[PDB]
Amino acid sequence: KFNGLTVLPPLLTDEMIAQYTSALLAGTITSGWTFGAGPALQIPFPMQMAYRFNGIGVTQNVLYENQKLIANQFNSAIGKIQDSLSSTPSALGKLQDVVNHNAQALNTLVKQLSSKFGAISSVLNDILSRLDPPEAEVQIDRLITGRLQSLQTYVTQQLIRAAEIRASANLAATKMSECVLGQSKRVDFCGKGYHLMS
Amino acid sequence: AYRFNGIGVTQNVLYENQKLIANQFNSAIGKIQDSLSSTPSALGKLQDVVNHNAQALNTLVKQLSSKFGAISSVLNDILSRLDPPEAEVQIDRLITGRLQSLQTYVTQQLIRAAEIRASANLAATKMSECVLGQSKRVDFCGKGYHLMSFPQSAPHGVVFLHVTYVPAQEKNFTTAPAICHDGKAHFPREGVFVSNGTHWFVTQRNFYEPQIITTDNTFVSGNCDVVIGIVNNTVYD
Amino acid sequence: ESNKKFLPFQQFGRDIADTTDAVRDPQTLEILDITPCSFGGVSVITPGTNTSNQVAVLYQGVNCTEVSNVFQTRAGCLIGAEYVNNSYECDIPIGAGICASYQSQSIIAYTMSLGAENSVAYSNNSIAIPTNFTISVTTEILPVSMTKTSVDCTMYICGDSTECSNLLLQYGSFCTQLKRALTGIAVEQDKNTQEVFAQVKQIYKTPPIKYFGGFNFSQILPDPSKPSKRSPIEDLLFNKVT
Amino acid sequence: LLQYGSFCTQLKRALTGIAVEQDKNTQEVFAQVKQIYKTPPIKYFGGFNF
Ligand SMILES: *[C@@H]1O[C@H](CO)[C@@H](O[C@@H]2O[C@H](CO)[C@@H](O)[C@H](O)[C@H]2NC(C)=O)[C@H](O)[C@H]1NC(C)=O
Ligand SMILES: *[C@@H]1O[C@H](CO)[C@@H](O[C@@H]2O[C@H](CO)[C@@H](O)[C@H](O)[C@H]2NC(C)=O)[C@H](O)[C@H]1NC(C)=O
Ligand SMILES: *[C@@H]1O[C@H](CO)[C@@H](O[C@@H]2O[C@H](CO)[C@@H](O)[C@H](O)[C@H]2NC(C)=O)[C@H](O)[C@H]1NC(C)=O
Ligand SMILES: *[C@@H]1O[C@H](CO)[C@@H](O)[C@H](O)[C@H]1NC(C)=O
Ligand SMILES: *[C@@H]1O[C@H](CO)[C@@H](O)[C@H](O)[C@H]1NC(C)=O
Ligand SMILES: *[C@@H]1O[C@H](CO)[C@@H](O)[C@H](O)[C@H]1NC(C)=O
Ligand SMILES: *[C@@H]1O[C@H](CO)[C@@H](O)[C@H](O)[C@H]1NC(C)=O
Ligand SMILES: *[C@@H]1O[C@H](CO)[C@@H](O)[C@H](O)[C@H]1NC(C)=O
Ligand SMILES: *[C@@H]1O[C@H](CO)[C@@H](O)[C@H](O)[C@H]1NC(C)=O
Repeated sequence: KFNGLTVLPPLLTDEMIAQYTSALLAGTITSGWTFGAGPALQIPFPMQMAYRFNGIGVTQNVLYENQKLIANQFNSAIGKIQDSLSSTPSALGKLQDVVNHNAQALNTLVKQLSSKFGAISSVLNDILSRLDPPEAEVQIDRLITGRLQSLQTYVTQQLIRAAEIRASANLAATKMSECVLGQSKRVDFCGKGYHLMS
Repeated sequence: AYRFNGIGVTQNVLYENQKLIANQFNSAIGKIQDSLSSTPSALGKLQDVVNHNAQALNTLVKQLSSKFGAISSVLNDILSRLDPPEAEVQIDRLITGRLQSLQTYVTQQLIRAAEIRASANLAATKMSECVLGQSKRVDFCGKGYHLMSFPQSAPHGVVFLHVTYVPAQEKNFTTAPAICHDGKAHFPREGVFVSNGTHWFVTQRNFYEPQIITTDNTFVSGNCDVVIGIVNNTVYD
Repeated sequence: ESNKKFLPFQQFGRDIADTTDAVRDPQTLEILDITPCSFGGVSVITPGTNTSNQVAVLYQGVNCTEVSNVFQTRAGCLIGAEYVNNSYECDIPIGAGICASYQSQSIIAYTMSLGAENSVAYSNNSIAIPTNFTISVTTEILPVSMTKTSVDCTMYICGDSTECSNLLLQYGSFCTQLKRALTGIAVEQDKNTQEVFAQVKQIYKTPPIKYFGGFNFSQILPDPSKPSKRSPIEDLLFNKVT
Repeated sequence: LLQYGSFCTQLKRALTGIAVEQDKNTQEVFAQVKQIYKTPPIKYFGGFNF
């Protein structure tokens, strides 16, 4: 490999994304939904939880008289998540398929260089040092016509994959805007049940 | 007033501040023009399409004058100079090259059409939701609490003017989840309890407008032992 | 020099990509590993032409030893840019969190800044309530359509010659699919426009007297004076785009 | 290969556009707010554990 192909690094490192996520988490913890539509306004967490409970049709005294039970249930549900992720083998399959496909395409492109496409040999130097120019022109033309199609196919496949990746990114951005920065009433958009937080 | 009531603000807020709101809206509408006038990059998306199309067409034409591994790129010279039984190879090479170019152009246009259609579908949904109604989805029709929208046309595109509401000039206050009185708990129907240091009032959540506490604004619903952080104060009957 | 345990009956050596990377000595008994000579890509970082005339050179994927002093970044080797300590918004992206800008005046490379730090106070019994509002207006621009084109295979591939047309028949029907696809795209453009704009079943007319409780809509309503009957904002948008 | 037409610049352009869009996607998704909030030094959110 690495005989004409290069991989560029992303503009944003792996720490800036973590900083962005931490900022979002702090904003949604200490301010509720108010930090996504203007200046951030402080509010105690149980009070915003009461607001969220009222947002789904349940009065505040239900939460205020059941604070410890809800806190314990939330703690247990959060704790089980790590075990759920670790136990299931093919949990992060979608994020692995991208890497697998991107490696497979490059491997196929590299391996395509060892095909004759119809010629005496598949190495330019041997053809140049073995035959006269009048036949070397034909051999070189054959090899060029062989390789151009492979390059075009690779480019087309990359474009087609990029379209789907962009669609998924748009969906993720919409989900971040709607489920995280505020509550949602769309059914099954953010989880299964009546949405509270994200 | 109806639109103001749709985000959590009472009508008397608008009815007592009509001139200020009208002046703010007029100032924003007047100022919006200079934003489009300067920074010409803003209409980038509406321009690239045009540019792209032109570029593509140009390339196709410039692909006509190419040898494609032949003697010449003109059919007449190939026909005249070489005898017809041999000129077939050159004609075939030229035909293959031009067919490949046409196929590439067609495939590129086919790929671009899908993205254009997706953008058009998003624009249609935005016109359906933001213009002909009021939207609760966050950051969909603007930035803030959505109030209304106005459409305008443009070459190969649409422009949306979103009019939204943004809070400002906040202030700190002390709050309690409930109020204890005569051994009974009281919770606010809609709003929040606020103390200015000595007294206690109940207000909304988006505009400071304190009111005296009365059994009309609250419901009892329980006792004064389960709740944590409950403070006790008198309630006017 | 070779480091692998060459079996004493083989001559060549290949890899996963099937490339020669080991040659047996023709005069002695030794194997030599062959590695390609260093190569990379070159990028030029410049501000606007009518602002200065200096440039910076980025060699991608190489160390600075293989080549306003030099600098080594995760993306490669930078030459002509001076590193600094501060952090601003990105001006010309380069690589992994490294940007360049123009600022005597020279070209400085730095680490981009995410934003201004903030820390909202949090307590068990405190709240913040606003006391005033602001009405804001923003813009959103969306493309809707595309240019509709059509092509002719016979006139493009061949000119007025008939031999080319006769030879073209040997390729079958490789020139009827193209017309079908182009026609489909052309129809889809009109479908997109009709779906986006044709939402009302009737044509409404504004009253001649325009007093909407003090609000002023003169900058968005159509202007009778202009022959095209377009709003000033619409006229500006139509003039801006070429 | 020089006399085969401009079949290579239009191959570089597509890859460049793909890379630019890929770099833009992360900025669109994550970079929503432009202020870096921080949690309080003492963590007690009404009994909830984060
Ligand atoms: C709420 O904000 C408005 C707008 O900033 C304030 O109205 C301004 O008041 C100042 C003080 O005299 C005037 O100079 C400005 O001309 C007013 N603005 C407009 C658009 O007329 C208003 O006073 C603020 N109210 C509170 C309670 O803070
Ligand atoms: C509604 O806004 C328009 C736009 O500003 C006002 O038209 C202005 O009228 C004044 C009065 O002579 C002129 O000096 C300005 O040049 C006009 N503006 C433009 C852009 O031409 C109009 O007066 C406003 N409506 C009312 C009732 O005041
Ligand atoms: C929040 O949950 C974490 C995870 O259980 C708690 O950390 C545990 O604390 C206990 C007591 O010190 C230790 O025995 C465990 O080993 C800790 N777990 C881990 C994974 O380190 C943490 O204490 C909880 N928060 C509060 C306020 O109790
Ligand atoms: C509220 O209090 C915090 C710290 O106690 C302070 O930083 C903030 O400015 C206060 N808010 C107002 C509106 O004064
Ligand atoms: C708090 O509100 C009471 C209610 O009448 C008022 O008498 C008092 O002056 C107020 N104090 C402050 C500091 O605003
Ligand atoms: C009122 O609340 C205080 C705590 O702030 C408490 O000490 C007191 O006993 C309460 N009043 C009554 C009558 O219980
Ligand atoms: C410097 O270049 C050499 C190439 O000879 C390379 O092996 C080395 O890793 C480079 N230095 C760093 C820090 O990458
Ligand atoms: C900051 O400046 C010091 C010199 O005071 C230097 O050693 C250090 O490398 C600089 N750091 C950055 C990130 O520029
Ligand atoms: C708020 O009250 C809780 C309840 O115990 C306490 O843990 C916390 O320390 C209090 N906040 C401050 C700033 O003291």
